[PDB]
Amino acid sequence: SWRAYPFYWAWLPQAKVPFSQEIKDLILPKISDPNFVKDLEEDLYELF
Amino acid sequence: LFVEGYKDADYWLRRFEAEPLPENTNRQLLLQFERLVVLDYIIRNTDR
Amino acid sequence: LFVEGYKDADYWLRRFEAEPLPENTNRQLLLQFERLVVLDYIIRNTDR
Ligand SMILES: Nc1ncnc2c1ncn2[C@@H]1O[C@H](COP(=O)(O)OP(=O)(O)O)[C@@H](O)[C@H]1O
Ligand SMILES: Nc1ncnc2c1ncn2[C@@H]1O[C@H](COP(=O)(O)OP(=O)(O)O)[C@@H](O)[C@H]1O
Repeated sequence: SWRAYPFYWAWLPQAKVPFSQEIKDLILPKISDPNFVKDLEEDLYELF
Repeated sequence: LFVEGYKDADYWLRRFEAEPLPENTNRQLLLQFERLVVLDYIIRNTDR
Repeated sequence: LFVEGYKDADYWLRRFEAEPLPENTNRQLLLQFERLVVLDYIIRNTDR
């Protein structure tokens, strides 16, 4: 159920603000890069 | 001097109530707003 | 690692509703808040 485990911060007024340029710049280069994502799964596997 | 492309402040303020602004722009709005406040207070505007 | 002098998020959140932050601090808070959104979303926290 989509109701089951909410992200509680989603109800805060702060959660209504469009994402900044700062976060787009820090995150998009990384998570839109298939290599980066694959390294991540690697690092996680290694730990798990 | 006539200025071009503005709307009544309330038109936008209620639109910024549904869509909040990106934080950077919002910071800019507030910076401008403070200047409005300073002006109207020193001249003790009667009709704002 | 232990970190010093933090508080429950909603201790401060409730206080910021009462007495709002200066805009520069508030921008800072949002910048941080976004990093929490990214983190919680990617790992899909079930308990935040
Ligand atoms: N400097 C300006 N630049 C652009 N638009 C203006 C300017 N001054 C007034 N307006 C617009 O034209 C109208 C002029 O009315 P206002 O300045 O309130 O005087 P009055 O109410 O005496 O007509 C307003 O509705 C406003 O939207
Ligand atoms: N690294 C840390 N630095 C400071 N305080 C912490 C840290 N980790 C946990 N705490 C505090 O100690 C309490 C217990 O920690 P934790 O086990 O992470 O939370 P919970 O009690 O919800 O399981 C929390 O309420 C939190 O405020």
